[PDB]
Amino acid sequence: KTVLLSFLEEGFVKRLENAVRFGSVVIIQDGEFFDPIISRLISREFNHAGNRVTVEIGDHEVDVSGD
Amino acid sequence: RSISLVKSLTFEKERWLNTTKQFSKTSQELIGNCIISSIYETYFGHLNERERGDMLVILKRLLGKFAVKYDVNYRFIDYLVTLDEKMKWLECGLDKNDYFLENMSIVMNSQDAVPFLLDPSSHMITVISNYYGNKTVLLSFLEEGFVKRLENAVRFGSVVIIQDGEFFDPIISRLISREFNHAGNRVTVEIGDHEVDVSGDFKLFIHSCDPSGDIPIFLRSRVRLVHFVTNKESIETRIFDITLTEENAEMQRKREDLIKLNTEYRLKLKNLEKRLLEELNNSQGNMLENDELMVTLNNLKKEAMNIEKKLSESEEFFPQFDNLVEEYSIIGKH
Amino acid sequence: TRLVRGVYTAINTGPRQTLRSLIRLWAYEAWRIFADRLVGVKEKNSFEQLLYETVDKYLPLGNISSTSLLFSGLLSLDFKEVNKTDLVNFIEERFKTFCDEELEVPMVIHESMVDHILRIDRALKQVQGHMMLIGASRTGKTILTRFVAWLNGLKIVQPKIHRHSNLSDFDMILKKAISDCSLKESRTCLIIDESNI
Amino acid sequence: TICDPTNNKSSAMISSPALFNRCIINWMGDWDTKTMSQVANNMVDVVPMEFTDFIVPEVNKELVFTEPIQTIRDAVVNILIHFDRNFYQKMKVGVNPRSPGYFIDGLRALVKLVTAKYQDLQENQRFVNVGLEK
Amino acid sequence: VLKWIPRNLPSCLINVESSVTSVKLHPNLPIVFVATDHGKLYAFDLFNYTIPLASLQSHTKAITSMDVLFTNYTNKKNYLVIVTASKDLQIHVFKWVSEECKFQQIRSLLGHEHIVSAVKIWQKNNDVHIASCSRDQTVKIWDFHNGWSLKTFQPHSQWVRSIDVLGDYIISGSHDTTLRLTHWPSGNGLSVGTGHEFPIEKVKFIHFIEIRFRTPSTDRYKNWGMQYCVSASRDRTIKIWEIPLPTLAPIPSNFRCVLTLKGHLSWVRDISIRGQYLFSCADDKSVRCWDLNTGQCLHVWEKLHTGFVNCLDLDVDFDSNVTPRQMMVTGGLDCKSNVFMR
Amino acid sequence: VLKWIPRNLPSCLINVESSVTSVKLHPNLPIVFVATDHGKLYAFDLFNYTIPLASLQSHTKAITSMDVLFTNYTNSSKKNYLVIVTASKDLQIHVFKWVSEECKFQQIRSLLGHEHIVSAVKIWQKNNDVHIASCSRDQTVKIWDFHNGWSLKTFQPHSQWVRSIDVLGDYIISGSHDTTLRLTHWPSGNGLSVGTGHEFPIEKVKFIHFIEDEIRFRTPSTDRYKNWGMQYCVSASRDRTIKIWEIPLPTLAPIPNPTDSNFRCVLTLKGHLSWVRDISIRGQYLFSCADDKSVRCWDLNTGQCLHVWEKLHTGFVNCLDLDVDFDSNVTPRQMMVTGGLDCKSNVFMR
Ligand SMILES: Nc1ncnc2c1ncn2[C@@H]1O[C@H](COP(=O)(O)OP(=O)(O)O)[C@@H](O)[C@H]1O
Repeated sequence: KTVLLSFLEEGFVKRLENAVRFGSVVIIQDGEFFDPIISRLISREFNHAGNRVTVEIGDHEVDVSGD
Repeated sequence: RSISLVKSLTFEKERWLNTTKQFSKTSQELIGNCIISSIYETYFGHLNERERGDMLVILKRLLGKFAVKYDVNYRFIDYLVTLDEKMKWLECGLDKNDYFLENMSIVMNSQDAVPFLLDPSSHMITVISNYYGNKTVLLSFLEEGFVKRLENAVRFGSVVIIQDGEFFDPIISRLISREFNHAGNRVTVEIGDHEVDVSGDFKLFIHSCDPSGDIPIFLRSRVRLVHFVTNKESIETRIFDITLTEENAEMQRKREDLIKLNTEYRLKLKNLEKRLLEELNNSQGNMLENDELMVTLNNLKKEAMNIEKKLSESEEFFPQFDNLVEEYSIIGKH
Repeated sequence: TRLVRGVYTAINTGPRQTLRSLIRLWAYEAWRIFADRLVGVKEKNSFEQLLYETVDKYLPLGNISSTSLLFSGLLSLDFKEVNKTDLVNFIEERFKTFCDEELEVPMVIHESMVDHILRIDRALKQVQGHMMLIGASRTGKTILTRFVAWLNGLKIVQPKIHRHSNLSDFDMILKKAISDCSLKESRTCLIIDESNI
Repeated sequence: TICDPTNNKSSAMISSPALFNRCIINWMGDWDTKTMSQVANNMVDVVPMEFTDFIVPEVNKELVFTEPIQTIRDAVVNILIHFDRNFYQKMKVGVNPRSPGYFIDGLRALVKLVTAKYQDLQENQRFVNVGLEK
Repeated sequence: VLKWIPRNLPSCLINVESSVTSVKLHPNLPIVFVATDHGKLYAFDLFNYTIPLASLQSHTKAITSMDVLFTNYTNKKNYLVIVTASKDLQIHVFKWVSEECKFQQIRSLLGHEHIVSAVKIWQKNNDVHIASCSRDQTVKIWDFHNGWSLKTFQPHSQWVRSIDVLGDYIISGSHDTTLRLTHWPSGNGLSVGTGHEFPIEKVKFIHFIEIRFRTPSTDRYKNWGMQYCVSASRDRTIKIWEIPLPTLAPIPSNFRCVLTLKGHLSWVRDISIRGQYLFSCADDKSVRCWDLNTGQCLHVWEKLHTGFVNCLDLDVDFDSNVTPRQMMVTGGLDCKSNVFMR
Repeated sequence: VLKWIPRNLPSCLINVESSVTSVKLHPNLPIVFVATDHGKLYAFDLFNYTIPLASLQSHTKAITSMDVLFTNYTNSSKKNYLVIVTASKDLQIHVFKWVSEECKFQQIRSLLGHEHIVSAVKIWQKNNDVHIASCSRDQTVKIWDFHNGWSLKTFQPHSQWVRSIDVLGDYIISGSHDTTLRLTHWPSGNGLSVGTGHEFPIEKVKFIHFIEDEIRFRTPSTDRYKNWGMQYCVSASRDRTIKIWEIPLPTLAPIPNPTDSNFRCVLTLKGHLSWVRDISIRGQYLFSCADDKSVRCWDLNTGQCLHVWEKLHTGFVNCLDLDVDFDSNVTPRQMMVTGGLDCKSNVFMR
């Protein structure tokens, strides 16, 4: 359940969204090319929407599984 | 310990021996009793007492011709109806008449067919509502908003009674025939103009208070029509109850209390005997080896003695009520 | 003129014929044309006796009773006699599939249903074939019709006629069915029950 | 589909030449004795009925709608068919089509009831035996 | 395939509520049927064997024996018939419906006046028969389809403990030390024999197969169809007998012991022959295998049960409709059924 | 090797407890996997078949389809293993490992997400990626990731519910309860073309894979089709008919072609007496079976029957399996397995 992404490849956003939604352990390679599009994960600024916890990434809101 | 317990249980030994000796007759008469009961449920819903007697004579003649034994002392109520059902039904407001009790058991044991109840007095609406207590919906074929409320009742599983059944609307046909789509892990029914989930706890009753009405063929051939109408003995019982409550209320209260308490005592004693036999069955060893079982059976026998003593003592007063009842048979007859 | 056309169709889509099989086919079509309308048992017996007498008079064969002539196109490619056991087994399997896919009905299979299903199939393989089923309630009319229509790939249309409705709704339903039959090439079996009049 | 051919609307539907001269009239009628016999033989096939002694009853051929009676099931089927016929005859439903609804429902109810009561019989006998042995 | 001996340890252990009184192996599927001493019958799948596939309370007293036959109709679908005889003086006949994992009762056979001790079922053409014997000393034959008796006879003064069926003949082993061959469709006794010291627990035909005791030594026995049988009793001894040839009902003439097998410490409870080997068990908590050609014990399963072993099951090797699978089953007092696979 | 036709009789008869819903041959070992109507999966040895090698009650309703794949990870330092995928009427798909050293079904995981019975499931492997696709009575086609165990793609190709899917490269061709096939590009989920011409619901549809050899319908006709990777497909229906279709070529995600959006039926096969239940192509031969107790061997060059196994089963024939002759990782063995309604399967060998 370990996913290897990169800031230097295409399809990054969707695969990270799925990993967030299902709770996999993600490693993003080539960290020197950090993309601020995932800023809300680094700062962990989540919306505690009642019984759920969500994060705004890319252009929409994605459920955080918590694992 | 062992000798005392076996001496106490000798009564149950005798009863058990008699039961197993009667096993042969009991097995011989089973098929005939089942035939009689099934026919009685299927055909006798809309017949009067005389017609039921005639049909039972005919059926017994057929059983005789084709060499099928049956209980010559067969009674529908005694064969199918138990104490718990009787007590609960009477508590719900059912009349004490045998005819009403038979109709109640037939309509309550309609597991597959939608029951159609004919009650000119609408008594059975009250009885059913008391039986289910709550979550009971009263619709009508003669009012607006019927379809939506029935849809919701289906979806959530309430017990629905539709009044004025003579105005049956075929828009609910798929419920009467119970033609459901078993959609994988769900069961749905097409009603009105769309598909509605069946919760599975939903139950439907149709009621009419217009005798000699008009039930169309489609509904008539697919429902278990049961008549709930008064007879001689119901009228006489009600007349006597009015006479007694007007003349002498204390005997009324004593009579009702004695009857109720004796019936409860009988139920308790029956269940206690059942518990005794079950406990002796699952001993996991010899009775001497299991001291807890010995103590349990002794305690059960003590409870049985207490219950039977209470019933026997309470019964001693009833002939007074028998004479008091005989006092007013003139009013009954007239 | 119906009998003529029937015989034609049976010969045209059938296997190689023998005189015996040809005559048996003629008797089968005679049953379908003339005898299906008879009500009592005595009339059916008289018709069977009449078939025997006519054959002896003009066509001098085995048993040609109503249940001895089971011609079908369900079990094969041509239209020919079939074994009772094979047809019963095939109908049972297809009926289980029909229950699974369309509607669960725990109905028992017997010989009369097989005769009736065969004649309904015969009727629904005709050009402009229409039939009117008369018999007691809960004898399997509607469900058997639906099953046959499912076997032949027809869309089943049952008008939702109910209380507080009138000729406007019935006209709309008929118009929709007509439009679908014509413009969408939708093969349709339209079931009209007497309670809907 | 017509259920009551004697009703006014059904009589109009049948006698009207617009429908009469085009449709194939298929007289379903009602179930005969052979169909009832076959249906009953299917229904009671799974009921554990053969658990007692049975003596072949001496009856006339006109009273038997099945093969010659050998088993209890044959007698039960014949009894049920005879009772349905007598019910319709004595209730005097005229010449109406004999709906088989009652027969079917009675068959299902009999299957269920016999199953349940035979189970109760066997369990009670087993418990009595165990008690006496103990 | 036949030259196969089970390993020392069972592949599968099955626990039941109480003592196992009889076990039979489903003739075509990996299913084992277990009849216990409380009147119940279980069906277990050998690959899912913890919770039974089916659990039936059929009788009210202990089951004493059972037999299984898979029908071979020449026209009508085939199915498995299970016949269960108990101390209730009743023989219940069931159909196994693999599609619902249930025991569908077909009927019951009545008529014996005491505990039924053995049953046997066989088929001729499309006719199926059920034979049995009980403590009332009577041996009775029922027609499966009809549901009532066909024939009755009494072969012994003492009551018959076990029977076997081949062709149209039955050897019945008595509660006495004697055994008797009778002609099935007439009741005419044909041969008698003794040699045991105590009541006979088992007796069965030895069928000819393509071995010392499984081929006819003369054309007379080839025409008759059988020459040898085997029995065992409470004298701890297994005895293999030659069957005398009658006046070819046949008219009578004693059984001749041709080989005696010993080794058990207690009563012999089961006999089963697979190819070249005789498998048996005793009331000494052991199973054992003798060679049928030389009459020596080849292998011993000690302490297979903590109680006594009541029954064995091995496949028939003398029937074209039976696959001789390499699987053997044992069951005994201690509420255990041991299944040896491969 | 590819010229082999089975003998007129089975090499062995394998008995099971109830109706056989599907069969699959183990791609390397002489083992056959059989799934039945009660939710049970079985593994049998083909030389000692009298006792099952193993069995497992995984689902609770009938298994509707089974597919199997033997992995081939590219030097990923992982042990390769047979993955057995089954789908049932329980609205579930179960994914198992075959543990050959123990001869058992080891469950890997389960996939959820359908609202009705699953009518087909397929598994295929790319460079170092394994995918599981399914279609079900809810009218949707869903593709899950094998390793991750959750849905990758969803799309709805038909207005009626989908009965059979086959996958080739990045395309899915789906037959439905409707009479029309549809070809869709699965990565983007954009429908490309439809094939009309059947009268009754579709039972099977399969791509026709090119063979490096010449065969009438297993070779491209143009450079465009050769480069595309597909020229023809085959489908079978309940109208007693098997049709060989010529696939239209979209503009190369692929763009639907405004003027070539329809399939062209190039050949029709008739001769079965009932519903056609399975089809399989080996070499130049098309093997199929029907609900008429029979199997047929067709010559793909002329569209005729070459051989017929009549009364092979006492009931309907439900499933066929042959090996893959268009994959370098699969040996085209002289093996066939048929399984059917009569609680039997027949295995033809050598
Ligand atoms: N052959 C049969 N076996 C068992 N039940 C039947 C049979 N035919 C009809 N029924 C009963 O009748 C009903 C189905 O017939 P249906 O088509 O509804 O008749 P109709 O709609 O013409 O009144 C069901 O309730 C079914 O139980």
